[PDB]
Amino acid sequence: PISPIETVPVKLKPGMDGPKVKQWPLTEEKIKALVEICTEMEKEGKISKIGPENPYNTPVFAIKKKDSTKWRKLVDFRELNKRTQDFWEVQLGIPHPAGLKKKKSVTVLDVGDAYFSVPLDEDFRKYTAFTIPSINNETPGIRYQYNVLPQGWKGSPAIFQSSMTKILEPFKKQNPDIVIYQYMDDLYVGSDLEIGQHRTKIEELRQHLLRWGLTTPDKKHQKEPPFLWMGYELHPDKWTVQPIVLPEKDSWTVNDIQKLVGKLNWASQIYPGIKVRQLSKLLRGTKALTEVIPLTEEAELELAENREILKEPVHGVYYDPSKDLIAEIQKQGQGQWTYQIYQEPFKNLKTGKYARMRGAHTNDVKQLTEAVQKITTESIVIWGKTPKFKLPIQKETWETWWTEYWQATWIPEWEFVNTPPLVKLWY
Amino acid sequence: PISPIETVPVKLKPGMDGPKVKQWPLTEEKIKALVEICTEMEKEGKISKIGPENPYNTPVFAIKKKDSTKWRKLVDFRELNKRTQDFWEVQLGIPHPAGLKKKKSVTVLDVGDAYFSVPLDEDFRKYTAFTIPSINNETPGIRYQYNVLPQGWKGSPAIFQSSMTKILEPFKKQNPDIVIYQYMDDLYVGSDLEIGQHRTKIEELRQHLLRWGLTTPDKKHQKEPPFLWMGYELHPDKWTVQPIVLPEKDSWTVNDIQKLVGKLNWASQIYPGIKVRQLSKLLRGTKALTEVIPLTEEAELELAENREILKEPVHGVYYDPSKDLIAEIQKQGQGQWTYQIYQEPFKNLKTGKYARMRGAHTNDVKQLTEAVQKITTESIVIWGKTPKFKLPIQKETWETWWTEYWQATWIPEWEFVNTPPLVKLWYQLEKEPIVGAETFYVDGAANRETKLGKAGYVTNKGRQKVVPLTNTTNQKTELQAIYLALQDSGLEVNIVTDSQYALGIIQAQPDKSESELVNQIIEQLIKKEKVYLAWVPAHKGIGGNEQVDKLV
Ligand SMILES: N#Cc1ccc(NC(=S)NC(=N)Cc2c(Cl)cccc2Cl)cc1
Ligand SMILES: [Mg+2]
Repeated sequence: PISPIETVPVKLKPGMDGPKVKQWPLTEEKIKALVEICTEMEKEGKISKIGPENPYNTPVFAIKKKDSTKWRKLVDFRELNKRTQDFWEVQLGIPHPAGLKKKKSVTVLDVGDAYFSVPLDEDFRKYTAFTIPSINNETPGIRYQYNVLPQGWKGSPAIFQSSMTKILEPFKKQNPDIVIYQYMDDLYVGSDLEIGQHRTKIEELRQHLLRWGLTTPDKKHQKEPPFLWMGYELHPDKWTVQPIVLPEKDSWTVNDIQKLVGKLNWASQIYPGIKVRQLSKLLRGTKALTEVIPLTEEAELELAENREILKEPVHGVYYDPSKDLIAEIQKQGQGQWTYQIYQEPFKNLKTGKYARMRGAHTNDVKQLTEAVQKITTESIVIWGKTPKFKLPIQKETWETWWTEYWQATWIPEWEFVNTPPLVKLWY
Repeated sequence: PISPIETVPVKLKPGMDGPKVKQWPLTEEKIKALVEICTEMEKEGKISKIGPENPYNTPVFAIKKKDSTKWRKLVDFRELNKRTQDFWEVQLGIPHPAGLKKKKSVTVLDVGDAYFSVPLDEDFRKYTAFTIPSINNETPGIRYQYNVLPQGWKGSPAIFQSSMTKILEPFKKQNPDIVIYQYMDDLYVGSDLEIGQHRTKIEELRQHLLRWGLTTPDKKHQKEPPFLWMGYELHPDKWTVQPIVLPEKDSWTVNDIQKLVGKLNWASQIYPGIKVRQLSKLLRGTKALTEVIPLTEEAELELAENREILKEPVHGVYYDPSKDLIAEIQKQGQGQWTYQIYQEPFKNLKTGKYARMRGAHTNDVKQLTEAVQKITTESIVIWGKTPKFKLPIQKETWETWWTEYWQATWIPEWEFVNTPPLVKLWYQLEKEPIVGAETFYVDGAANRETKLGKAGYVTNKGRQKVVPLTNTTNQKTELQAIYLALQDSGLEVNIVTDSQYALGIIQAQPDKSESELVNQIIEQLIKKEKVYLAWVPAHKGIGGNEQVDKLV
């Protein structure tokens, strides 16, 4: 702002060169947006213009955080990160409270705004270079380099750490039990209070950061409810299991049994303790598909005990901070999108699901984009780190739309997969 | 001469120091031929002499391949460029014309030897040191250093165009109506002010430019609509491709079939319906730069139709920012889909094709999307917005597939067009088993080595069969069976396969395939009334699948 700070030297990994990722092409809506936002930042000295000596380059999109109040810049520093924040995952690494996932409620407010004060280490700037495209490349992109810890970049936080924990102490006093996880751009306050009270703690907190320096646009509504007044409140209590619905309707046919013998014979990897031969012996004959069959010996029992190990979660499933978190989401049916967040095939960590409205924006590429931002937060909150998604979506379709319904300040990592086969009907 | 211009600071790649290559004391003829050139340079300020104390050296050459007036000195910077930091590659993005906007008066100024006036970091000049020799061990050599942008250096097309852009900025803010664009050595300036009213600004442009060392001759200059750029033909309102000639022979070799196929895509930018499947299905081989590749029957027919097309020349219209873009897809049948982008019906902005180069099985609906997609992505790049589609498909055909297709897609708004072929689900499988319909417990294993198999079935109705197969894979049989069952059964049938391959295939509902059998198992689906497929894992699932797995 107006009171210089001793910048914090920043070293890209030895042998690692700044990023040179190419700028995704934008709508002109998105440019005009960013084009304005930037000029702004530029006046504020927030960030400046560079030259051809800087060959580095990281992506920048534009989305809407509020509703449509007005656009917001979102630099996809996913790269500069791997080439930084990974080694700046320790050097100045922010810890993760493994209890936060338990508070009665977790409100989520950002602070990305704070970073915008601490000058960035002169030598490192060049790597945060980001470039506003032009429509049809009819002009040389406008080139900007940051002069303050930009936001998306996972090291603006770590540098700002010290400063936060300092602004956030005179509140940790008052309200002990409140947990505060700052992951990148946003703070995660979590408390076991009757809503209204917690909600207060938050506003009571926000008002804190606020009378100190930070500002939190967290003004969610404004004394007015017309059936849409959302302020990020999660509830890590219901983060739970088990909806693998084995049919029940007591009238099974050769066809009904058939499918069963399969889904059961499927989970033999995620569950090696399930037999089926005895129920498959029920099929042993070449009977019609719409004929009803009868419950056999161990089979009738086998449906019980094999519907029983189907209640006791797979053991051996422990988070491995070494490995990565993968999360494959799968189109289920209208509105519902089942998912899983494993680290090593068939050892699933969480297996929720999700849904959205038909009439109102009934869309896949929207649901998914939300089922991610949601699936993601389960993570940020649970294991304090965004996953990598095996997105059942055409690389280029997603490539085009996500930015839209995308609310978040972060971009996870993702990839696109050919076809889930015998998995949409199971979990 | 040189400029007052601020000099972009350059640094050589980490640690690496300056080049120290030597000149092979060449034709003492050319020698004094450089000595005169160099001297006209040091005077123009372009370079300078320096005490041999700490410099390096780059090979210095003098030449004139030519059959003209003089000699040109050419410094080989290879081993310097191998030591210079990298720069911001900006020609990396090329503006596609189909998104350019009409423009009245367009001019281009020659800047080519302008970089010679743009200073060079006064601290990266030592590395441009070169040594022009003397008669023969006559002088240590006339020794100079570059003061501006060496004509070879890596960081030159960059630093120049940087510097340039900067210089023009103000002139571009006091003429916010006109527009300037550069291209290596070509600066083009296009505007609206009548060519006359245009000339002044270009002169003012020239006067602005000269106010910064950048000079600009008008003689043997350029204005030649058509403008040959990036392999285009640019007129102040229309646009098109380089003269596209399709060589003809009776003997083809990859080296030529490629230049043929590629050149055939480039034309697709504006030439309607151009195909390329059949033609490049050939170059679909091993690295033979001269393998004698004999055009097959389709290649011919296809190359033929590309002529019928390419023959008749075509034009390209521009984009009106104030008029929604439209785009239509036509299906050519062989996974070949052609499109064209319009704002106004009897002329184009740009056209295009899309073919499912992918794996082994696809779909006209699926493809229609990929195409719908391929297009969307292009618009965003060119015009900065997505187009309003008009596609050969019905809301009912679409919505069904996406609602029953495991992958998640999203097609912007789209208006239907009865223009056949009509994209439409050629069939659907039962979600539930048909009651009363004979069940075909099917299968067909094969010997991986013996390349010999069997494929038959066994019905509840007690009806069996086992046809023999020679020259077959296993998946080939797991599909023979199916086809086989479908074959001896009523307009209603329930099929049981142990083949997830066969299933994962059928379930995708391919309307066509690269297989001789999947295209047959398809036209039997097309004919049936009620078909429901079922999956029972091979071995374990030897339930009813038992009797079926034994015979074979
Ligand atoms: N001939 C020609 C010609 C055709 C179209 C346009 N229209 C536009 S919007 N382009 C420009 N602003 C500038 C421009 C480009 Cl992109 C490429 C070559 C030359 C020039 Cl001047 C400019 C020139
Ligand atoms: Mg079998």
